Amino acid sequence: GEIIYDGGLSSKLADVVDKTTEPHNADGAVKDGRIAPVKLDLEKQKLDKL
Amino acid sequence: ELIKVPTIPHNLVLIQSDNGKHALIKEDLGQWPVETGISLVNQAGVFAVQLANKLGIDKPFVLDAGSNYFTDTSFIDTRKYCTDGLSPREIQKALNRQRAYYDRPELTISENKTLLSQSIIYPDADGNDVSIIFSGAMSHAIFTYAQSQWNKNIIKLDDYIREITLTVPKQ
Amino acid sequence: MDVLSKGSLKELLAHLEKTPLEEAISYRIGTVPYQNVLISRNEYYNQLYPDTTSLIDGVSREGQRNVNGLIMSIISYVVSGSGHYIPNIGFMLLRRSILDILTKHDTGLVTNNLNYGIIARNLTVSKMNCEQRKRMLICFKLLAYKDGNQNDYEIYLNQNIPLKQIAPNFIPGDMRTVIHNQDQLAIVGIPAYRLTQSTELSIRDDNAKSYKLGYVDWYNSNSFLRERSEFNL
Amino acid sequence: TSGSIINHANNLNKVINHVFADKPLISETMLKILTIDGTTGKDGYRNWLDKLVGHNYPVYVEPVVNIMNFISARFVADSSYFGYTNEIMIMPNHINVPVDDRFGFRDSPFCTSLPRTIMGNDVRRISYNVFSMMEDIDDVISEGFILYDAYFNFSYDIMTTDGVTRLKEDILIVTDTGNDIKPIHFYIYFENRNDKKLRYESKMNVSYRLYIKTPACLLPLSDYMRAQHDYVSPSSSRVYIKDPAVVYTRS
Amino acid sequence: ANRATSAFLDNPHPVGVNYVDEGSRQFVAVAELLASKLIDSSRESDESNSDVPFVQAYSKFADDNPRHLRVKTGGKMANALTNVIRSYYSINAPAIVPQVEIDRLASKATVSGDMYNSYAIFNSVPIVEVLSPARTTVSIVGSDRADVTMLNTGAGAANITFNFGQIAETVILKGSVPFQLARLNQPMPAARFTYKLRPLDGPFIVVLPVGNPLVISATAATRIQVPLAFNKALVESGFQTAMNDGLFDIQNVNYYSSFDEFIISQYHAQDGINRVSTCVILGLALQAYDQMRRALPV
Amino acid sequence: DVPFVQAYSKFADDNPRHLRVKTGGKMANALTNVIRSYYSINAPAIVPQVEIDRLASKATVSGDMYNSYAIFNSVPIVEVLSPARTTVSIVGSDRADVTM
Amino acid sequence: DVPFVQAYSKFADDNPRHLRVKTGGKMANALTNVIRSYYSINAPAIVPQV
Amino acid sequence: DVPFVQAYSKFADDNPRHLRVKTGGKMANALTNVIRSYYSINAPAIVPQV
Amino acid sequence: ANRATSAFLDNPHPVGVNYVDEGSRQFVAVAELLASKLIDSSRESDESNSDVPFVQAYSKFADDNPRHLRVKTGGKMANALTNVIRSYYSINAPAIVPQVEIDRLASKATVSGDMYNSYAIFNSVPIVEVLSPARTTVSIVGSDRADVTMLNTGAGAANITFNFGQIAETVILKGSVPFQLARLNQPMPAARFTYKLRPLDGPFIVVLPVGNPLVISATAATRIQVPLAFNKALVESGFQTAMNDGLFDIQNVNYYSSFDEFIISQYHAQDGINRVSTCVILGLALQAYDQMRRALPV
Repeated sequence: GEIIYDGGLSSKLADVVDKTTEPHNADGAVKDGRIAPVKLDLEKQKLDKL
Repeated sequence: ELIKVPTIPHNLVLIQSDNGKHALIKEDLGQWPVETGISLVNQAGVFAVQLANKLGIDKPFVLDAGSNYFTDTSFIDTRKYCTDGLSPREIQKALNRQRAYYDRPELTISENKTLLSQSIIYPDADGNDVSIIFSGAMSHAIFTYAQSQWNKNIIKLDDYIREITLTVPKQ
Repeated sequence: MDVLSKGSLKELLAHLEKTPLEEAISYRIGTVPYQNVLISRNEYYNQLYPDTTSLIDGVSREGQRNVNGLIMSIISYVVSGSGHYIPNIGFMLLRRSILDILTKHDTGLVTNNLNYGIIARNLTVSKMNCEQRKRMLICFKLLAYKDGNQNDYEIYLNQNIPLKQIAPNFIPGDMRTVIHNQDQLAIVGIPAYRLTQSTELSIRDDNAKSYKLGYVDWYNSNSFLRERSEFNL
Repeated sequence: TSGSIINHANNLNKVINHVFADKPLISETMLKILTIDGTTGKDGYRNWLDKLVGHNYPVYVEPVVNIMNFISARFVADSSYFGYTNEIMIMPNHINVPVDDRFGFRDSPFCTSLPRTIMGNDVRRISYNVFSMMEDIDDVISEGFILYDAYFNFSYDIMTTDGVTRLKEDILIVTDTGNDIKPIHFYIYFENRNDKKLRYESKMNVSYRLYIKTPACLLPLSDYMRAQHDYVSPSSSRVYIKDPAVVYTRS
Repeated sequence: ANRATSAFLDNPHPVGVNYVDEGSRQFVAVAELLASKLIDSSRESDESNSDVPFVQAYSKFADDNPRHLRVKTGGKMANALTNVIRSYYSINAPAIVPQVEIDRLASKATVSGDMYNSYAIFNSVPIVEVLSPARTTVSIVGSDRADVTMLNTGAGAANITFNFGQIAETVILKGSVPFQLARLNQPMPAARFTYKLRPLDGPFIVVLPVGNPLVISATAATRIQVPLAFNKALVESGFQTAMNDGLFDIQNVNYYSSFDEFIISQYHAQDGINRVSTCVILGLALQAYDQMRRALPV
Repeated sequence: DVPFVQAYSKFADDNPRHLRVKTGGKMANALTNVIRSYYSINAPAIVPQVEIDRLASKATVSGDMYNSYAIFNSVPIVEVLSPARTTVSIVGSDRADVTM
Repeated sequence: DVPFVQAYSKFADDNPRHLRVKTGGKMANALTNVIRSYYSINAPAIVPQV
Repeated sequence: DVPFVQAYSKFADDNPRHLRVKTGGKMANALTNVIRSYYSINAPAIVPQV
Repeated sequence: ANRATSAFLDNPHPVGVNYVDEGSRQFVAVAELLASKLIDSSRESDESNSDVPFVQAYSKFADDNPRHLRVKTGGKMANALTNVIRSYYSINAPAIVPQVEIDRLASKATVSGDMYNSYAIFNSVPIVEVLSPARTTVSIVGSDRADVTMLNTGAGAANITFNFGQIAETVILKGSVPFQLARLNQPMPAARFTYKLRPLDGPFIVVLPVGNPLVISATAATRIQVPLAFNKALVESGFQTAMNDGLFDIQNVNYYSSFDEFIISQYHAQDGINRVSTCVILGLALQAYDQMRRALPV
């Protein structure tokens, strides 16, 4: 017989990144107008620039 | 100087299904990105100026849509039919397609005449021309408010002279 | 800690299916409930703080040997996290799941004589929050529908108007009701960051606070320690 | 305080850089007065703006300022006209929610109002910040929730044919840093009820659905009389004078 | 002394206490809006010789497509609307409709659900008490226009005390012959045909001469806050239909000729303000009932 | 709320505000005082003619007051003359009952 | 009215409307219900923890 | 006056004229006569069926 | 029978009928706003070492730059505000400031003239009448807290009727010893220390046993619509300053201990609603008077 329903394109609720991500603000449907998080070089084991 | 706007900036569009069962009227005023975490009022100020330029109300203006009309062929009908806004013929075409889907008879002559005469221009007591057209709600509200604001600075010549008589030197 | 973490009716019912009755019964001798006591709360007051002990505290208490005691022990585990000391129940009964006790006749337990008003009073329903009360009403409905006492459960709800507003919207024996249920039953969850390591005045509030603060640590480390003993069984 | 002085100094420089960029806001006549002592135009304006902070000088409100405040007020008040909303709802497909059936859309993503109660229980509301930091997001999505405390930009396309109404992208993205909502774009189709293929695809190939309040720009064709509006144009007898001065030069 | 009181003010029965929440109020407003569209589509179908306008309106109202060889009752909305009217009238009437059904039906259209935006004028005249001496006889007839017939059989003139309550705003008194009326501790004026009075001012004294009976006609106006969609003509028609269809008949309830009498009597009872708030929701429900029942006679 | 804002702005000549009571503006004041003048000759005529003319320019309607008719139900019993030894009582306006 | 709109939106999670009564939103209902619960043990105490 | 003219023409089957009285046409006469016939069985049925 | 009544409720004098228009209400609102900034500018000036914040505030208020060797009265605004307070108190006080002057001062700030947006709670106890039998002594003392001392020297128990009016929303009755109280024609309950009553319910009957006297302490709460800027602490201070400055001294007026007694007394008069509207405008003017006079003592 004629095929009425044979699978199809399936929507996914969420995607999951398999790579480690740097901290970030929202850049999707919600866009954050504030400055991106500031990355500071702290907790240095050996002395430098002092 | 003053700008004479010839046409009313309606923003209406007509979307209808292929079978004609469903039809809708949508007012397209654009899409404006909004950022969270900061004040919305300050962002709305930037978009207000851009919106005003789109509607053509940023600079002082007076509407000049009085002459945009035509007269029907019938001898009884002496009304002036406005050409601004969404065309009543577009709604009539959309409505007839809807009736075709439901197998209802098409719009009669009496019903057609009432629909085709919805958009009109008529004079008022003060000599101004009033245009009744199909247009978006926010487009109508913003455009008419800007009209009242610019009209505050439009005065008769004799009123202007009386305000500047004391500064005119004798020589 | 696991039972208090469930936030939906279908999660809670699933947990009760896999949990034996042994986990709802404590082997610690505990203390007799309904006792007016003075406790020390030095973060707030220099003097001793009056309070009363109850079965729905987080600490195990002595329980009666009747069927009423076993049902009260089950409900206390659901609403408070700990059971009561009922000794020598039986190996066969303790192996059965909690849901089997509540919803199945093969267990060999008779619960037709239970009075829902008396059980609620013994559990201090007046001191229970909305989430705890909804969990208790779930256990009552399961027991009522097993015994053919559906009418008694409805009449009991009519007498207690505040309990009627928060009654769970599920009919035992119907899978559709469980699927579409939208109740929130999570006593303990991942805390909002605003929560601090501070004591609370009441016995119930402090014990509930202890479960909340220790949930994050339990969530990360429970799987490995459970597996370290589960394998090679 | 040092924080106030540092904040003021940085903000003052940012404003000055922006006003002098492109076509300067202030005219060359003012710059001549400010530069008469040898200072630069940027420096002279920065000092004068600094003294003006806290002024009690009355400023007459102009017609263009009134117009902008009106459009700004409507932008905040009526957000659906301009493509953003304050609340969105993510719900599983097996949960039935009331929707706007006026337009005949298949699986309409528009609700007349976001429901207060579903199946006799109030719908949970989570702020966007809390949802971003949630690590138990998998348990939450099973029940359904409302996202608020943020502005959600959305777009939609209305297709004349029939098809499965869906979103362009996945609803959410999970990262080790946080959770976020992907850009929203609805593909909306009109519905033919007696179509078994599309009915089955909607229920089985779609698991979660995203709902927003129905945009106020949409209007059914039956209510075309609500689009009638009045515009008044001044009389055509009026003549406008470009030079209204009332005197001539003697010679 | 003899005391006479209006009949419709005697023994108001308690009103129901269910379906007064925000969601329930939205349901009644949605039902009123949808019922108005049902009766507009019925007229349009008759004038257009096509059943398409009615089918669309009934499907939204009843949640099912109209079908021949079926009763066309009105669906689940009709049952919910009928049951909430029963609950509002009496506290003894059971509440049958679950809150889930109410909430689902309230989502059909967007309404404010606020029942205190506007006001309405109600014309029932409250005569709480009329105190008369021994020799005189006083009879009170009527609710919309109250006629008080007084006759003096004693030797001299008598003083009749009139109490109109404190809720009514304005009371207008007209007599068959000119009569004397003044407030407590106020001089008595010359005889006039008509008086305009504020019930809040206080008890009023009428001098009754010995000669002939005097009939005083009383009219009153009372302001009650109602939703903007309130229409007194539709509400009064719905009230009579509700009584005829027998959904007001329960044990231990008073009966009234009009919705005006019902709402005024509850106002003058204890906790009148809270009672009137419930009666307003019943009035809007009765307005929806009248429109839907006239569109679909069952 | 755009339809209500536009309608109130035309009626009241001012934009509605959230924290201010919507009173109707100048049109409400003019209508209230004009109603007062019609009832009694003793009431003053406060509203100027300029305000009335300006408010009349907001819409285009003829001021004709005689193009239709209405039916009023009051019963005008001017006098009832009765002989001696008879009693006549007139009660009511919409429906007049005469007991003799 | 711009300062009031921001304050109401934060308190009530919805913009003020001219044709809708200003009630304070869900925060007002929750504040009212907890006040009832504090007074007496016989009060319903129906506000959810979420 | 166009909308009133078209409505009157439909009702009266005649174009309005400034120097003629607007009685209402044949429909007005027929409607008056049927009203008379309904009230009493003695009233004649003047209006023909055509 | 003996009748006892509260002293502050007796004979309220007529209030003024001027300066109640929209332009006059704006002037009072402007005066309160600009006077508040005057009191705040004084604190900010002291925190720093510059008189600039005060100079700006005084210049706006007084339309004149402050100068040394001058009293700093407050300008025309201070004079106009003083005269309108006199006019509000009594209908006998003349209306001096012209409407043109009021309008000119109202244009200094853009504020709404609405005076009924918010509400406030007033705690004066309106004991209208206490009716007692022949052999009983009844004494009423106090306004904020009313203590009624009753002693029965008769053979049997006596019934005493309490009438609290119809304006107060709640009345709390506390007794020295537990007592019995019930509504008219109602059974008496068991003896209780405290009672919560709604005065609209009706007159109440208290059983007075033979023996030691029974003292009942009454506290009331009435809500009155006021502007949002209303502050009870500032209004009461201005009322005392107004009486001390001798601008309430007019022939044939009644004097009160506080503004709260003044407003409750007017509410219980004949045209209570209309009288209270004028008094609320007087309250805001007094609030502006207090702030202005504390910054500029003359």
